[PDB]
Amino acid sequence: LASWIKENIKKKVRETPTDAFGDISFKTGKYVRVSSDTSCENLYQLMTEQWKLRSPNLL
Repeated sequence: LASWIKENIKKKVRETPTDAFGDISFKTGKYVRVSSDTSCENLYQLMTEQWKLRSPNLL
């Protein structure tokens, strides 16, 4: 699961792979370290796959 995140997401001036973060609590909340240079549809696939949210009605 999160190995896909560690593959796709990247640490970034040398594009290295990321750290593949998880969830927190201090209920709960999730968190992912991405870089500023990530692809758009890659970001959509990550968001709607791993987090897996429904279609929102308004932003």
